[PDB]
Amino acid sequence: MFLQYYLNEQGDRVYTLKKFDPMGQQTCSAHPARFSPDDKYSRHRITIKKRFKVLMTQQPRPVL
Amino acid sequence: MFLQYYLNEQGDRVYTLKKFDPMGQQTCSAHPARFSPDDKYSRHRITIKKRFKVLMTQQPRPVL
Amino acid sequence: GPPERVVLLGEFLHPCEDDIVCKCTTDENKVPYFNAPVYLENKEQIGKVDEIFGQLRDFYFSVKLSENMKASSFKKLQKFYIDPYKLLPLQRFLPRP
Amino acid sequence: GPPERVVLLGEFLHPCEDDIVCKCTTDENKVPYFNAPVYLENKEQIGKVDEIFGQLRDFYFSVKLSENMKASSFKKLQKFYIDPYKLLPLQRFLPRP
Amino acid sequence: KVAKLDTSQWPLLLKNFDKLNVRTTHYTPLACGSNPLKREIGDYIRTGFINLDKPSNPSSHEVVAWIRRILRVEKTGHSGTLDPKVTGCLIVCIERATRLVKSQQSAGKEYVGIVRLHNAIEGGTQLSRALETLTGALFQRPPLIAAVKRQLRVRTIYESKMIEYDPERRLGIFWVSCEAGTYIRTLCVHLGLLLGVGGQMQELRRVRSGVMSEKDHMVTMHDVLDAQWLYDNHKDESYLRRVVYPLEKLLTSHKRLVMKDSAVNAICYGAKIMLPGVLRYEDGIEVNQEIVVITTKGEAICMAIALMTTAVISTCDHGIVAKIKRVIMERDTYPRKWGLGPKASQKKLMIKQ
Amino acid sequence: PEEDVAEIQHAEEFLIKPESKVAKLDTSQWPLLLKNFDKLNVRTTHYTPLACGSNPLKREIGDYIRTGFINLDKPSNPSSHEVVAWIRRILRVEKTGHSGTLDPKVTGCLIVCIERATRLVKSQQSAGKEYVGIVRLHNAIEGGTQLSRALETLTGALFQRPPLRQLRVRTIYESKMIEYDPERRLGIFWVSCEAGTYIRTLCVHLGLLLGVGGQMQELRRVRSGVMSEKDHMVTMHDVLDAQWLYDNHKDESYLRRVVYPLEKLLTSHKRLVMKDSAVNAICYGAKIMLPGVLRYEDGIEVNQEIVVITTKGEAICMAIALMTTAVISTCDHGIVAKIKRVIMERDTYPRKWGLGPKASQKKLMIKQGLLDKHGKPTDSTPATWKQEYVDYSE
Amino acid sequence: TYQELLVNQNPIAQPLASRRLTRKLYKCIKKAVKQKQIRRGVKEVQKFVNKGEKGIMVLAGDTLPIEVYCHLPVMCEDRNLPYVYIPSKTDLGAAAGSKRPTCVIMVKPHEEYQEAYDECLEEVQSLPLP
RNA sequence: GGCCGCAGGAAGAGGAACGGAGCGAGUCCCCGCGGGCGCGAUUCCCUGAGCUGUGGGACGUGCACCCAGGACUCGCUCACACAUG
Repeated sequence: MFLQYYLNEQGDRVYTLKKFDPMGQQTCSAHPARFSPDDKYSRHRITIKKRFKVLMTQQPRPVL
Repeated sequence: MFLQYYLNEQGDRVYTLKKFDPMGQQTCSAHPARFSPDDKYSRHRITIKKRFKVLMTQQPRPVL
Repeated sequence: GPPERVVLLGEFLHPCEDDIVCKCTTDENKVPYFNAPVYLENKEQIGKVDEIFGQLRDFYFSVKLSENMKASSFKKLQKFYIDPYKLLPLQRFLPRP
Repeated sequence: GPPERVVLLGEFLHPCEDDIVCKCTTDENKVPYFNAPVYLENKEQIGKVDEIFGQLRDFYFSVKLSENMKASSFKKLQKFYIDPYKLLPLQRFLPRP
Repeated sequence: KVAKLDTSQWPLLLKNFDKLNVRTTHYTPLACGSNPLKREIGDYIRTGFINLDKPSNPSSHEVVAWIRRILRVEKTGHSGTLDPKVTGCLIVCIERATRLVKSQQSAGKEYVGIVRLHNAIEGGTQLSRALETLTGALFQRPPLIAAVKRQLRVRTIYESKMIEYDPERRLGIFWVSCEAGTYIRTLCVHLGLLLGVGGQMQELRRVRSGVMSEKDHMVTMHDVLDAQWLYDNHKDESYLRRVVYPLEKLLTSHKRLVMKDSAVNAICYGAKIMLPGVLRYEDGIEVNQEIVVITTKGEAICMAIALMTTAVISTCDHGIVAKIKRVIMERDTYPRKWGLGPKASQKKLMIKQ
Repeated sequence: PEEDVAEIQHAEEFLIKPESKVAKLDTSQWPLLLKNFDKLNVRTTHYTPLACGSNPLKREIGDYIRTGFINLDKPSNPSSHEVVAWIRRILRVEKTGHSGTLDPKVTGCLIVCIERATRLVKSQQSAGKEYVGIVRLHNAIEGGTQLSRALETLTGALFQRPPLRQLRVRTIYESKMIEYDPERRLGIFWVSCEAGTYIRTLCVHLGLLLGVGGQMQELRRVRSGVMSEKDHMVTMHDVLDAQWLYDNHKDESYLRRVVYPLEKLLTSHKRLVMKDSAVNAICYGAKIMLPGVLRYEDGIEVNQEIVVITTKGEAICMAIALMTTAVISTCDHGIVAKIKRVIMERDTYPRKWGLGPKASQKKLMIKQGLLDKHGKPTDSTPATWKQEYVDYSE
Repeated sequence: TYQELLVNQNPIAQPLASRRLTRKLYKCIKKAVKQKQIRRGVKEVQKFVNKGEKGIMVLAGDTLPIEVYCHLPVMCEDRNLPYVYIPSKTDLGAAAGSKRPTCVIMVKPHEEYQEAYDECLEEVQSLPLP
């Protein structure tokens, strides 16, 4: 849809309409991916998120 | 109105008749602004005091 | 709820079979709505206008009293008050020009 | 029909998409009813109150105009009037003590 | 290594516990509870919530329905409705965390939306001024439902900001901080009336729900499904423990009152919080104020209403510190240890003798 | 490491461990009359708190304004009576008073008390005040040393007369020369003085004493008792704006920076913490008797003005101490203080006198006809009661 | 001197006019003083802006306390009037043809000096928000 | 400060379970919720200037959603707890 964003230097979302940020990188869509409850590709997403070290379990653990 | 002042290093008013400090800058008038009860610019004063972060609520809280 | 203000409707005459008959004394000879709430000057509802009768310029009204009220309570020439919006002008009932 | 009297509701600001936006200036900061008929001081109905918006003590309202009216007709700071019974007090919308 | 950690780095409701006022340091510990982060995965989920990033097609009641199929739980609540096409922060409370839903639903929200204007304006500053006008306590008509005309009501907008404006498409991004139950669709209509050009809310996203935001701990519906799958097929909890968080994370703003292990079960049965069982108490407890009552392991026992201030607790030696509002913890998590104390023993002894 | 801290948080067990060390409080940062609550001498800990009042700072906005004051910086056109009339109108409140009449063209500290804080106006009106004025001399002087010597001479207990009545005595505690301008013949002076000192009259006397003659050009009050111009001072604009912000944005934040609770005026006084049962008795005009004292401050002396407070830190009344600190610590019974001025409203706390052991005993004996209807002895009274019960009416 | 006057400045005194824009504004004021088009002081400027006049409102950035004139910026934004802060109070009064300092003046347009007025107006309209 | 009038009191300061919890029901509050999801066959059609391939539509078909809370009121269960130096 219309809302895009890019991250500033302290990790906050900076919302914008424009497809490119002030440093020339592409802006992400603000909205998450569309979900289906009948999705059967859980194995597949874990498989390659593990491979490229971007699964949520492999990130730095949050400070609570 | 003749009474002026400049702030000390301690934080208190040093009263003076001159229009400049020993350190060069202008002395403020000792007396507060004229007030009239018919004033209907409360919205206006708050609006810009918020913008420049000089509203009384946004300052450091006093010691009680 | 309780109205913002109330205007003089009328004064107490004799009771009649557990409701109260009242002589109407409105400014400009205005006529109340049927089932219009009747208040005392303290803005407490005593009842509702049931009947309206008599001559056009000298008319009476009965008041069907509230659950908690009794017809014995009211004194002679005690005034009653109405929400000014459920009055109507006398001109409405007078004939068309 | 036409009401017995009308009280100052508000003044004309800019039009907006074939209805008229108006700053509300009632005595005691009273708030109009939704779909309350809006009159000019001649007691002629120009429209009805559609939207009510803005801060509690400085609010606006739009007027959905009548069949025969046009939004171009009205001048700046032209006053509009309302039947005083379809106003409400501000205290109703303020929080309970 | 816990000995090296400063008390400011202790998790959840035990954070900065040394800066609470100490009534007494002595009690008898009992091997009953765990730290909320180390609850057995079943209990962890039943006392937990999800900071969800809601997708853009389904209704908010459909989303929490999907969550309760996946996790295989009976109850969920959701911190205020997002309309079907709106995305963003939706705190989904699970099971025993549904006791907190009113506190989450009543919390202050933040939104990032797009208003589309129906004609050209002078520029971005004109839209920025109309937003400043619609700050503070505003009139808003609640929409019609089942042909039931709800009356005009008041809702506060704390702050507003005009982030960007595009004169080509007549689109404007706005950020709004506001009270719960504020209609942002209605705000965009009013913003259009105030400008004179007209307008509609093109798009919306909720960026904050009280304590939780999109900045940290937020997860998508795929993570929820994916984490459950990993637990079902490989018996790995790791992913679920990053999706679900314990309900204590929702209560970190509240003033705390730490209780002895003896008192815990009594309070779960519906006893009033008495002063002899208080170990520690926070500065700034006021009368009739909602406080969280916790164990020495940092578990939330109940939401309580304080009948003594901080200063009053310091002076007294007995009596009702607080009454229960809602009990969070189950009965018999801790054992029954009431009636054993000196004055309570003396009472029972002197009745018998 | 941030990540190392995060790893320990999930791995290792946390517990508020048991200890044998004595529990020591720090009440040095507690607000207003609860500051250093720990340092008060404790008579007893045993009582039943009532949960009726509030901590003064955290009263609801209605009650907060009604029990509060403003350290106002008075503007230079209106009279002092007109200023408090504006504040009464702005805040939508019934009664208002002030800490000393400033003349229309004088500015500075004006402690505007609101509603139930107006019970303190006599104490604030009698408090010592500081001024900064400009004396304009009619003829030239040799130097600023001469004008300083005139101020040195008028330091002390002085004769004074009002402006356009009887001769009056007014002490000026300290006086000082800030600066002098020979061109325009203006001299800034600062004076600390008692209440009701006429500074117009002082400027005339400075003129006569020098020989050149003089008058007051302008004046500003920098202190009014406890409050000063660097202590939470606020303007008429702030008062209007803070009320407006509360009306239109439902935001109390600004009002709570403008208005302060009356307890802030009483922070200098020695404290006597009463039991919650005794509070409403004192509000109805009872004697402050020993059974209801929980805590009492160090260095209370006889005939000293003390503030009597609740356990929540509310001021009940200003009172005159009849017992010393040492006497309160050792005695069995008696009157600790008598009321000077009741601050707190009646029925803030509930009505809980005559429920005690010794009070109930006296009520029983009146019912039995062992004492008279007015609680006085008879011939039939036991010698135990007649000897022990020291009736304070006497 | 212009850079030295930034030390004396007020918390709310933005957008501040540049050294060159300050020079252009003084000369537009002096021309308007000769034709008697300006309005000086808070009392007059507040009255005329409320009454319905339009022009450029020049504010003084050395004014203290701010409560004397801090309502005026929003009075302009309600009616879409351009405003700008210049560095000094004393210079504004000298340019306005006064021997005392002044905190605010409003310059109205005139056929005599539209070229200088247009250079100031367009540059003041172009000023960035703080 | 002093004097007069009216009103409230004529006060010794009590109470180490008071009088609670968890469920269920009825009634209010909350309450913009036919739409959402999947598969099939003529690649099922479609880069529409129509949103849209990170999705839009047609026809078959199935599927799961429309609560959870709070307040009041009348039940059932568990307690009636001052927290063991």
